[PDB]
Amino acid sequence: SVYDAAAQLTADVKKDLRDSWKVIGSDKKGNGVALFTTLFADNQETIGYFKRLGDVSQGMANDKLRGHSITLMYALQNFIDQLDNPDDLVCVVEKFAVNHITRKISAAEFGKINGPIKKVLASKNFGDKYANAWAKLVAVVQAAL
Amino acid sequence: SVYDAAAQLTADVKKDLRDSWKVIGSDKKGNGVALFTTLFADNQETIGYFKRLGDVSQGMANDKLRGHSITLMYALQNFIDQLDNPDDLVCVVEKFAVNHITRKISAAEFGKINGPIKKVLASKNFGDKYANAWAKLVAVVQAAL
Ligand code: HEM
Ligand code: HEM
Repeated sequence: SVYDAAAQLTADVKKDLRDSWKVIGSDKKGNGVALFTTLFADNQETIGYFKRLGDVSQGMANDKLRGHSITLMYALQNFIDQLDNPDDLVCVVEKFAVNHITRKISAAEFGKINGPIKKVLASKNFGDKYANAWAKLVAVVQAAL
Repeated sequence: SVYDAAAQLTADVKKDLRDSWKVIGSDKKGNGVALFTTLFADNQETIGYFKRLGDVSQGMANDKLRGHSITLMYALQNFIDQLDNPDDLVCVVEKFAVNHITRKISAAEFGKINGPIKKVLASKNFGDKYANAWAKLVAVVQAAL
């Protein structure tokens, strides 16, 4: 359950999420676009869900892709800001899941974002410890799908 | 059309938006719920779009309503952060409009949020000067609906 998954966010996991977000969230446009372009590069099968975005290979030059990428980063900002209160984190995650459930995005499908997150983290000198912390946060969302 | 509306965001307007957001955005849960519940209080008919939230009369205690209210504030955070780059502001506004267009929310309907914003600003001692600046930001979104 989402309530059980949220309880897995221990003290050090929360701390590692904040420390890495301080850097990653500093450039939402740049890191947001890097995150999603990596998703399409490593998992081309997911491109089908983004027909509305057009030619995603254009990257930053694609206004729709840039708009989506910047916006995605504010969902992550929301999650990080709610780490202090489990009740608020859960209600924001459930709210976030609504549209993804309607698009038939499964937990397994959503989990494909872990790879891209690990790579972006590594590009900023944040290793496995941080990738694992982020996988824990992603797992809270997966529990809601 | 959206670019034209964005042109109304003059230097002075952006300054008032940033200055008032420094306060309003410091308590996203509190002010987001105040904003949302005021919308329902002044325009009861808007509740028709929120059947999924359940018993909205519960206010803050309603987890779904609270989740939506907090999340709403990050869309505004996004807009405020993109004020200095029209190209980015426009793409984030158009991205934001997609789901609202699908919900058949007209520009006129969306404009009903102006009253609630004026009241929330006033509760923090921000006068008409600030309410007018916010109405101009809302107008950018209206141009995309
Ligand atoms: C860290 C992970 C992710 C975050 C933070 C995220 C965030 C968002 C946000 C904020 C929106 C806009 C609001 C909405 O329409 O729900 C959105 C839209 C969307 N997301 Fe997610 N998402 C993530 C991963 C994914 C994945 C892995 C898929 C599918 C494989 C997915 C598919 C979609 C689609 C198709 C849209 C609509 C795009 C459009 O037409 O503009 N998302 N997502
Ligand atoms: C400045 C004001 C507003 C902001 C910043 C805002 C923001 C948001 C955000 C970020 C979402 C989640 C993503 C999505 O599904 O699109 C959302 C959902 C929604 N918004 Fe807007 N919105 C605003 C005003 C309105 C108004 C005036 C209406 C209708 C009278 C409206 C109706 C909806 C509905 C029905 C949902 C889905 C709620 C749910 O089932 O969870 N929004 N809005």
